[PDB]
Amino acid sequence: EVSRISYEDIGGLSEQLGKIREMIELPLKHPELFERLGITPPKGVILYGPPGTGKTLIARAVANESGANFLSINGPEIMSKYYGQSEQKLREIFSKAEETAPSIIFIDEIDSIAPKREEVQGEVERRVVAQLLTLMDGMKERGHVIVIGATNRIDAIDPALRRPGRFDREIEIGVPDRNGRKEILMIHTRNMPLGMSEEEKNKFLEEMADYTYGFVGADLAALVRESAMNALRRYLPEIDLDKPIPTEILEKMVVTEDDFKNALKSIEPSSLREVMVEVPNVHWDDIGGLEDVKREIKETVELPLLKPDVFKRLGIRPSKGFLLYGPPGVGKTLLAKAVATESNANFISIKGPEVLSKWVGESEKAIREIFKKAKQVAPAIVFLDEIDSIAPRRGTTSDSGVTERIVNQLLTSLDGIEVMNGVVVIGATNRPDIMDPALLRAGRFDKLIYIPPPDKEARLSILKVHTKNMPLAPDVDLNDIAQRTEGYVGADLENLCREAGMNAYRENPDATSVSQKNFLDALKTIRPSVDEEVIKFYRTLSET
Amino acid sequence: EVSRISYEDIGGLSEQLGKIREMIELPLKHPELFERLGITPPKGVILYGPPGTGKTLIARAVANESGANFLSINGPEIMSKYYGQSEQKLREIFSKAEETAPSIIFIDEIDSIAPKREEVQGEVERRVVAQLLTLMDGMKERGHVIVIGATNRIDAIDPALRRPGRFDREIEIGVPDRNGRKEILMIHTRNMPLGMSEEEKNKFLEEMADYTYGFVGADLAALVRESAMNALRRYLPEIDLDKPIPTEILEKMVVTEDDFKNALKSIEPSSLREVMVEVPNVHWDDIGGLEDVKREIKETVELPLLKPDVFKRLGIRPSKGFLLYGPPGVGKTLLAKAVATESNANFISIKGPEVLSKWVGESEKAIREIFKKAKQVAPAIVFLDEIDSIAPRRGTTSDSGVTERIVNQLLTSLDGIEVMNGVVVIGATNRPDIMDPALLRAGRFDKLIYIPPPDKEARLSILKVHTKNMPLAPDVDLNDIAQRTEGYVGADLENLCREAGMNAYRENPDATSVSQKNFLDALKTIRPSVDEEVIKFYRTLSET
Ligand SMILES: Nc1ncnc2c1ncn2[C@@H]1O[C@H](COP(=O)(O)OP(=O)(O)OP(=O)(O)O)[C@@H](O)[C@H]1O
Ligand SMILES: Nc1ncnc2c1ncn2[C@@H]1O[C@H](COP(=O)(O)OP(=O)(O)OP(=O)(O)O)[C@@H](O)[C@H]1O
Ligand SMILES: Nc1ncnc2c1ncn2[C@@H]1O[C@H](COP(=O)(O)OP(=O)(O)OP(=O)(O)O)[C@@H](O)[C@H]1O
Ligand SMILES: Nc1ncnc2c1ncn2[C@@H]1O[C@H](COP(=O)(O)OP(=O)(O)OP(=O)(O)O)[C@@H](O)[C@H]1O
Repeated sequence: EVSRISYEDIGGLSEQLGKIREMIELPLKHPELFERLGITPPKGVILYGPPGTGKTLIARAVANESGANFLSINGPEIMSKYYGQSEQKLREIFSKAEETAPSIIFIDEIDSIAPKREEVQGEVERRVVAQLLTLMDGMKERGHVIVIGATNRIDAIDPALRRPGRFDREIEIGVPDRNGRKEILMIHTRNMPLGMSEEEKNKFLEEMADYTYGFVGADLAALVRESAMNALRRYLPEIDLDKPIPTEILEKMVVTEDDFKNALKSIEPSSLREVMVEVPNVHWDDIGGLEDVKREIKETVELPLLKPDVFKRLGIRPSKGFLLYGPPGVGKTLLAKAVATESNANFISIKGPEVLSKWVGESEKAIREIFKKAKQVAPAIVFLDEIDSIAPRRGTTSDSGVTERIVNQLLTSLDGIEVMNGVVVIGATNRPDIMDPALLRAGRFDKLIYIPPPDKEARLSILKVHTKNMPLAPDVDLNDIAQRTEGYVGADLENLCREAGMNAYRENPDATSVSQKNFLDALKTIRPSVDEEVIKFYRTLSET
Repeated sequence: EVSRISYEDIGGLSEQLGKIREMIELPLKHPELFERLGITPPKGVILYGPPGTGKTLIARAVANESGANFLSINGPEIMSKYYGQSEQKLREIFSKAEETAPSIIFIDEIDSIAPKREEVQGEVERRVVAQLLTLMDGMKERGHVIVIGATNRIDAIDPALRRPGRFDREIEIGVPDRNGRKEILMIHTRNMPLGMSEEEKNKFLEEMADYTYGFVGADLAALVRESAMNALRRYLPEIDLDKPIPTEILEKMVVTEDDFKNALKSIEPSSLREVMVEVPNVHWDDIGGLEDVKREIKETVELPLLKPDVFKRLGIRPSKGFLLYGPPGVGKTLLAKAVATESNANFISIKGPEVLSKWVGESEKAIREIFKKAKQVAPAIVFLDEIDSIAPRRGTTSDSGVTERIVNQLLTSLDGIEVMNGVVVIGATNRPDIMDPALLRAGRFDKLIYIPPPDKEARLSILKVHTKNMPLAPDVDLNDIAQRTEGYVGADLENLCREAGMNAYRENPDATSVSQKNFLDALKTIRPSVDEEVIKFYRTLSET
């Protein structure tokens, strides 16, 4: 096969891939670079990534990069052969490296040499562990030998291998970026046939990933397979005549971009349970009213990250974040995404149901992992929704998960975040009081920004922005409903415009421009979720 | 390699290193010192330290210290070789020592000979255990043989090895001191090239560690590696032309001190979860008002530790400590650090969220470990913040962690501390009543010092101290806001001066001197967190 694993295969790993390649090649082409400054390159390296992220693929490309002799050793077969000859085999590879040195010691998907740090007492497991530690020991500075590895679990590997002088440098490659997803799906398109250069399809492939925040590379490379198999069904019967494929019609059946759109289903993506990063596309234009908060909230979040220097000339402490509180449906979930979306900085999404929900929850650490993933990805703004559920007051809930896993965990995490650090915490919840008052302590959350319900005058703006996609009638006027009622939120009016469609649809089977009457009947169909009684609740709850 | 492991490599271990060296060398150069007085030096010794603290390194230096024949035996490879030949190998080393005696029996990172005290029943594990106990047994008084070892877990080693006559003396080296951190980072600078003697950089290196309380030595030695790798990236492309390094530009690329500042990130320090020691730099000048409390609190803490003798001439019992209670934001967290910071005595920091939070919390022992780390490090003052969370009243919380791990544990710990002992307990919490009244029993906490909210007259001082770093306007006067409102704490005014910057920034894009109006608009932006209603709460809560 003239075509072999090369860089162009990998995609979206450019920063990580670049660093790994640089370490190997700079050390590999010649030691003189590291030989002169700093220690020789660390022999062992661990590539920690979610499964099916391409780690296995990375090593081959690395091997082709400097031309060093390729070797690949796998945990599944490391101990494959019968016990007592396993150890001999492990030693043999190390012996093998010097002959072709400079060479690359290559093994992947290794849970076998270190099945568990302290849990497994098996001798076959133990013997290999020992030899490995020693081979690491048997490795010498002169040798152009590089050791590599990947694993599903970061800490699943032995802790001891962690001390430096063995596995000193580790780089973990995560899910590919939205633009990175294209590279993966783009390359496989080469074999994939579309009939034309189809830069639009390329642009189509661009959006193909955008249909979801992202997935694992492996599954993505499998997604393209779905289209082939699936799309092949339509043209498959015509060939049932005989076994040999007719040359009359040969490769004139091409997978249509719609095939993928039909292929995305049934492929059961989202095999990754790891913390994810997502950037929403919402824009302030989608935000009606609230000119004051947006203008101030923006300068609050944007200033520290975008203009840190000008913020230091004053000297006041930078903000660790702020919390949002108001009537349900004021758009908290929508606002945060806006500021986060507007800012280039990476975004992170946290859900109160999901935090208990996302993992076993036996350990609420996921949250402690959030900042770690957030800190590394900084500058970024972390978002926590329904922080109350996540951090209910301590007395109310008799559970380990509520207090032990998170509320206690939460105070510690906030201190860790730093102003220089590009991390920022934006909370939103229905009832501020429900959450532990401990979070309102000075320095944990600087200010509490209340979101007032949409004003009738603001209603005039809130309505157009949402119905812009909706076809409207020439006679129907939006401001009418605004002047009618002062009690409706944005969330209720959300469904309000929603129900209007049903009303307009109910009269006429085929869709037509909505009518003012279509709002009135629906206007009384859903009453305001916010009365003058609750407004006082927050007005008083604004102090605590 | 002419350069080999020597004392100068180690740093910050001077007391511990000195003691170990003395034990080996005094015994090693000649027995006559110990031979005449006291028993011969204990053959076995265990060096207990957090991982990556340099323990491994210590043995080599010790070996070079008296010139005794070096031998190093490691747990990873102790049992490395196939079972049934492992035991023979262990015996062989002991046999080996006499030939070159005086010699040093040297093995490190040993969990293998004693994988677990009672948990592991493996024969290979057991056989070695037995031989080890016996070799300890086979060791004889005449022999100039010294046995050493390190482990992550102190009690992880077998309990039996603990009885004297085997492993009698143990010294554990912890995290290096702030000044000690310099030694580590300083020595590696030798290979590290800066272009000049750069005593400033040395002073720069001085502060390099001060950016954080501290870390593990190993990681620190790795930190310098980050700069090399990271800093090498800027000058790395220019060499892409060919593999051989051009002699035209040779070592004219030097790591800049800013590189480290850029290197500190991404290095994921703080791999140590052990109890830590930190000394804050706060000074009373940073403390506005409260002339009475500081003057009295100082004489309360300082007197016993600094002037114990003059305190004994009276004869009254010394103080085990005292508790602080007052409105949130009165500066409790700030005051304690001040007195602790002012005093040379080492400081310890305890957080209520963190204590549940810091470890699994299944065992609240960490706290019992606190004093142990505190007692050994005395004279020092232990600090517990939000003692309520840590020690809520027993009836309110239905949890094992709250009562079993700590409140019950707490009473026992206090008795252990002694007046001669330089340990002192300074508590602070929002609500004294919330904590178990059991802590107010006589002798546990002598007095309860209430911190009154900042007085308007004191406000005049509180404001300047905080804004000293802030550029101010010639017309703007500080006392104005003081005479306006009697209800603001220090913590709220904290943000108050904070929000002022935003106000001043909001008008003018580039930062300029603040204006009186900038305070007024913000003055009403945040109302006092303490009204005349809460003051009565503490006024009455002052009795219990
Ligand atoms: N960024 C990427 N670039 C190219 N291929 C990728 C990428 N990520 C995943 N893959 C795909 O993964 C498949 C090979 O298996 P994979 O890469 O999953 O092994 P690995 O990720 O190294 O180890 P594991 O399979 O255990 O995760 C290839 O078909 C390859 O196209
Ligand atoms: N300023 C606004 N501009 C446009 N739409 C808004 C605005 N505020 C709220 N909405 C509407 O509210 C709907 C959902 O908001 P949501 O209820 O998620 O906010 P929230 O109630 O603060 O968050 P949560 O529901 O998680 O408590 C959106 O569909 C949006 O149309
Ligand atoms: N105080 C110190 N002085 C000099 N080097 C140190 C110190 N603390 C840690 N190190 C570094 O540790 C590295 C060697 O490994 P290390 O010292 O961590 O082994 P160990 O601490 O004896 O055992 P473990 O690695 O299991 O903790 C060396 O690069 C050394 O510079
Ligand atoms: N005497 C003082 N001088 C200067 N600043 C003070 C003083 N008292 C309080 N402060 C201000 O209070 C802020 C934080 O104090 P903090 O709220 O931590 O004290 P506390 O409320 O007693 O402790 P905790 O918040 O843990 O209950 C500091 O930034 C400081 O500026």
